[PDB]
Amino acid sequence: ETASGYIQHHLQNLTFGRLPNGDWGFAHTAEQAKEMGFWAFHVDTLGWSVLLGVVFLFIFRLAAKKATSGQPGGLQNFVEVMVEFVDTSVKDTFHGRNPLIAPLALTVFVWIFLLNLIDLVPVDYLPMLAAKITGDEHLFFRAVATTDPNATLGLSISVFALIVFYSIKVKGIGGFLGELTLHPFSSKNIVVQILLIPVNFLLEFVTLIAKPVSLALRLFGNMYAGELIFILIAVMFGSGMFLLSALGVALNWAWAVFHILIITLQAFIFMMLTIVYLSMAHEDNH
Amino acid sequence: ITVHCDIVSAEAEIFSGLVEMVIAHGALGDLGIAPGHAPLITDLKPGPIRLVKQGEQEVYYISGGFLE
Amino acid sequence: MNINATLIGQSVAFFIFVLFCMKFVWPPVIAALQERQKKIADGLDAANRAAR
Amino acid sequence: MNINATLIGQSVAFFIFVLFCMKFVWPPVIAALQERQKKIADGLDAANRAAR
Amino acid sequence: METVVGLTAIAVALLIGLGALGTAIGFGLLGGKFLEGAARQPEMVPMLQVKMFIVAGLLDAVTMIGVGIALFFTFANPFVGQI
Amino acid sequence: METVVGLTAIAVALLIGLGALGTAIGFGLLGGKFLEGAARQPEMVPMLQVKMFIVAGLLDAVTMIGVGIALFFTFANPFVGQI
Amino acid sequence: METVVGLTAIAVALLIGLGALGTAIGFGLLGGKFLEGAARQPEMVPMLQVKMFIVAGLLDAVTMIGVGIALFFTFANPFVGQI
Amino acid sequence: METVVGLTAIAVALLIGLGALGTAIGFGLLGGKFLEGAARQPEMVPMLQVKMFIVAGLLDAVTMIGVGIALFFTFANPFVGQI
Amino acid sequence: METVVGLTAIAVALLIGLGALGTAIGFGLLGGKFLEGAARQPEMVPMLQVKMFIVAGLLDAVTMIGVGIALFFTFANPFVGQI
Amino acid sequence: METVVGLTAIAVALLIGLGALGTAIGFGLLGGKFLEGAARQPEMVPMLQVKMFIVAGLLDAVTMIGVGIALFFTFANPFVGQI
Amino acid sequence: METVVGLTAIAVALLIGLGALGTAIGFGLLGGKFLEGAARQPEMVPMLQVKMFIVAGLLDAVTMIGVGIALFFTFANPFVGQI
Amino acid sequence: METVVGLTAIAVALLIGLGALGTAIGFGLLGGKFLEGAARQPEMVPMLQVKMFIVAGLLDAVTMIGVGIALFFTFANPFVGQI
Amino acid sequence: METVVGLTAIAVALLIGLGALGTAIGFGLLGGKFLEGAARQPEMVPMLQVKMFIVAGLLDAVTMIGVGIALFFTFANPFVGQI
Amino acid sequence: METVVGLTAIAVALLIGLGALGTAIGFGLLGGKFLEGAARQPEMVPMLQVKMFIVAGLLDAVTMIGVGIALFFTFANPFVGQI
Repeated sequence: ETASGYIQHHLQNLTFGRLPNGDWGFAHTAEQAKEMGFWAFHVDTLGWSVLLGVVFLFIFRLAAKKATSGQPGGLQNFVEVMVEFVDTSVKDTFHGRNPLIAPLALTVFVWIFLLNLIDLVPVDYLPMLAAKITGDEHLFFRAVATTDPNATLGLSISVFALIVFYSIKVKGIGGFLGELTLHPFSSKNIVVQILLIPVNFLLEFVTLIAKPVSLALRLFGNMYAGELIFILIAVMFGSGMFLLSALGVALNWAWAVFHILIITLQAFIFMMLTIVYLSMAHEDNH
Repeated sequence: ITVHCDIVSAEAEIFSGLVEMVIAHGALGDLGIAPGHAPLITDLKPGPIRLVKQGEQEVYYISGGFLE
Repeated sequence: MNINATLIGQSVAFFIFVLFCMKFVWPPVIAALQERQKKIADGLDAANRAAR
Repeated sequence: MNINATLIGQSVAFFIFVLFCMKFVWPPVIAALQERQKKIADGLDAANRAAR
Repeated sequence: METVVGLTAIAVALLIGLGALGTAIGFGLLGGKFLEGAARQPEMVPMLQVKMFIVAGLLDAVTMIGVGIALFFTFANPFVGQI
Repeated sequence: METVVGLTAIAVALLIGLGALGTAIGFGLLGGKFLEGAARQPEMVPMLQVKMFIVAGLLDAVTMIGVGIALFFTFANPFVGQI
Repeated sequence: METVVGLTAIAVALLIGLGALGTAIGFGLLGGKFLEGAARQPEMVPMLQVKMFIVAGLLDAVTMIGVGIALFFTFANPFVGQI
Repeated sequence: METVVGLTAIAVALLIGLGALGTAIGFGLLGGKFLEGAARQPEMVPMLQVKMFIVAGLLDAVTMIGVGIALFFTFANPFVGQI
Repeated sequence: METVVGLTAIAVALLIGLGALGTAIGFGLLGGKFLEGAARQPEMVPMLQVKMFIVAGLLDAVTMIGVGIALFFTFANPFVGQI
Repeated sequence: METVVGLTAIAVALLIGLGALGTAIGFGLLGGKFLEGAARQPEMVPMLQVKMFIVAGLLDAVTMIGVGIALFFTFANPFVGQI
Repeated sequence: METVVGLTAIAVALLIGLGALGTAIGFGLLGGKFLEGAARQPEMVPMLQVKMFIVAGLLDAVTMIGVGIALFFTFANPFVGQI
Repeated sequence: METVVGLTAIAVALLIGLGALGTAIGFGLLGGKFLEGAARQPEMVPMLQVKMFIVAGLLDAVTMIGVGIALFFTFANPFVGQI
Repeated sequence: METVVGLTAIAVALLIGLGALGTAIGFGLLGGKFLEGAARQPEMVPMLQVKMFIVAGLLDAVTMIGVGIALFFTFANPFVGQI
Repeated sequence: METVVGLTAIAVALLIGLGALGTAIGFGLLGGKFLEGAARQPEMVPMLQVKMFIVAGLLDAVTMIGVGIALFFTFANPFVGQI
């Protein structure tokens, strides 16, 4: 197998959706997408993103059934260290009394943590099960769920809808447009404020829209770069060359220690911004 | 050639005369002061202050203070 | 479709899992923190109470 | 042949890495996990002595 | 077609290379002041850490747009087809 | 013409790339001094946050014109019709 | 002709792009010193705000000339008639 | 085809070179403040060292996206597929 | 005179754009120190302002001749008469 | 072929030259702070020297990837084969 | 000789442009240190302003040589005579 | 063949020129703190001298590779044999 | 000959222009520390002024070699002789 | 010979330039700290001057190799001999 041949199959997602004649069929090429509407689903991505989501709630079902409220057992001690660290991380960020933020923070952090933890397994192993079950050697298939920009966008766009909703709900359409046009720059007279209303609109609308976009693309960028750098080091062995395969051992041994930072930081950034952004939608920041 | 140096404590004088170079331990780093230096006020570390007299050496242990 | 097909599935799933966990999974475990902390606090109070 | 040797290159790297990791990198984590359990037990015993 | 396709590779390298340069220097400046503030007044730390991540939302905002348009040019070139 | 659209891609990369480079470094310097002020005086943080945004709008003022002109050149090229 | 029109797109990218780069770094340096001065004496901030606006005008003076000439080259190109 | 292949080599060089340049300067700025904080408070060293690694993950973000895309363009090519 | 007229557009862009970059950075450095001084003691502001304008005249001196010859290249081009 | 071979020589110069530039400036910034700490606290030098080498490993990380790719291109060549 | 003419416009743009860039940054650094001393010791201003003019002569020396050569190449081009 | 040989001369200029630029700025930053430390601790200068030379080995490491590759291209050009 | 001649004008602009840029920033850095130090020691100004000139000769040493070689290339061009 | 001789003039300008730029900025950074040391502690000046010259040897080391190679490419030519 050539280095380009090894890489070329692994970069495509499994898509099923609406063909021009009806709601049935799988897509085979990138070009085919231009006639197609909004109505399709990535079959590989939905299975993998949901699987670890069920596992997080399953660990809570396993843990809640055996809570001692006293001396912790050997297994639950390790779970308490992880829970104590997450609770400490939330406490070192959130000081309010909102009931939605804490279960959201625990859910988001632990889900991203489990989805990131599986990045250590070989890229070629997981696709083969789906291919054999489908009976198709040409089946496109990507296992890692956080390395799709749609996963990070689904999380940031839905949180942004709550932020914008609470802001419009308590301040009204007239007040919301006032915030978007009479701040941060203001004046005691109308003739000077009218020259500032387009500048204020250009600043507040752009900065408001930049929050969900930067969250989704920053988190996607860091995670995609994480899987892509590990995949490229794996290609040294994948090349079939004697010298490059012999050389890879030294680099791989040095490189393996790095993943704990990605697991810790990427889950933490979504939490840190979510607590702040939902808190600033009920008060005047100007 | 020299500046008028005076080492003092709340109880009595420690030194008084003319010196060429003064080495003292400042709270954010050591100082090497000579005649004509612009005004300087600084908090001193507990340690030895070294004085130079026309090119002999003295050492005194101090529990902290201020150099002006 | 190459990339755009996942935009609708994840939005519904996230909002459901957060509200479901908030009502049927999260509350039963966090109550234990108020309890565990009180087990020690009652022990510390007992020491001051016995001496008094 | 060279194709089979590519799996050997991965295998020797993984085995020495797993050995080095579990024998020298991992032991401090085992110690940190069990020592916390010990401090919790010692704390609960001191609270139980005061109660009696 | 060749000059459009070849110059697009360079346009993609510039869109992302300049963003990589700016954010690495920018976070070196923002991050260096976080470590000094946290050493000078150690009790402020949890407030400082959340304030740093809020400012980090401004530091790369225009940069993520540059990376997003560079990815668009790489896989769905808009210039090719404009004759 | 292929030369004009290929150079337009380069023009767009310069417009967005230099603005990305400048804003990332510019916010590294403003946000580094806001964290220094917040660490020195936590009581001033509410007023300093408002004044950081007065100047945040001034960093982005010209770079926002650059990304606006770049998107115009990518989706409605005004040079192809000049012959 | 194609080369004079294609090189005009690059001229416009340099005029707005270099202005965007200088202005973003310049206000990063001036604004960071406005937050450090506001923390030093909160009672004089109304005076420091107006004093910064008079230097903001000097900082952008050549950058606003640059974007004015760039928009002129974009909509009323003076070079395609020198041929 | 030779122009697309030739310009891809320079695209790769710019994409890795600007990433290396920004990374080396960024860690020089961040690491320099870590050594100063360590010298001010010797007892805070383990807390500061952990905070330095947390900042390093944001500083080194877009640089790895660039290194990944650049290495991808050497062993695979999305531009040559467009003829 | 296709090449001469097209390279003149690039010459003008460098003269105004590279000058605008320098003055925006220069006034960020000079203006920041003027605000620092105004914040140090407000009673000296009338004196410090006159000293800032004296320095501003030295800072802008080569840039004002740069935009002067740039406008001399856009109107009354001197290179198209050297053929 | 000559273009692919000629442009890869410049790609190698960019990879090593930009890496050399960044690493030299990065160690000037890190090293200046290390000597400052050594003059401030001479008894802490054995510990601070180890903290400096921990940062030196991060500072050169992307630079050594770039130097490795450059030597691959200078001796072997992945582009010539692509024709 | 159609290639020499017009290409010398790039030479004069670099001679005046790089000179303007360096002189504007150089006076920002020199001027900032003059105002910093002046705001702390107004008694020294008459002496320090004279010291500033001594440095100004050395700071601009090579910039004025570049400006002179650029004007010479604009009105009495020596390269055209070399055919 | 003239393009391979001619582009090699520029590759050599970039290898040595960017290395000279980086090391001259890098030693200005490193050496400045060595003198600052020596003025504050003149009796610690033999210790500070050994610590400066240890950093000088890391600072100049990649530049020594660049100048070695540059000399190799001038006396035993590897690209001329690839065409 | 026309290409050699045109490129020698650009060589002269780079050779003088990069020197004008470095010398202006170098004296901005050197002269500002001289004005801060003169105000620190009004009694030592006669000595500090002489020490500034000791560095000024090292700072301009390579810049004057560049200006000398550039004046030689414009009035007695050695490349015109194919040597 | 036209291309190789023309690009050698550019190579010589980029070898003396960049090196002149780095050396001028580097002595501005090194010399500023020497004057800071001479104004903090006027009695160590004779020793500080010797320690400054030890660093000046490291600062110009690569710049002198680049200047040596530039003169070698001017009065001799290793490229013209390769055809």
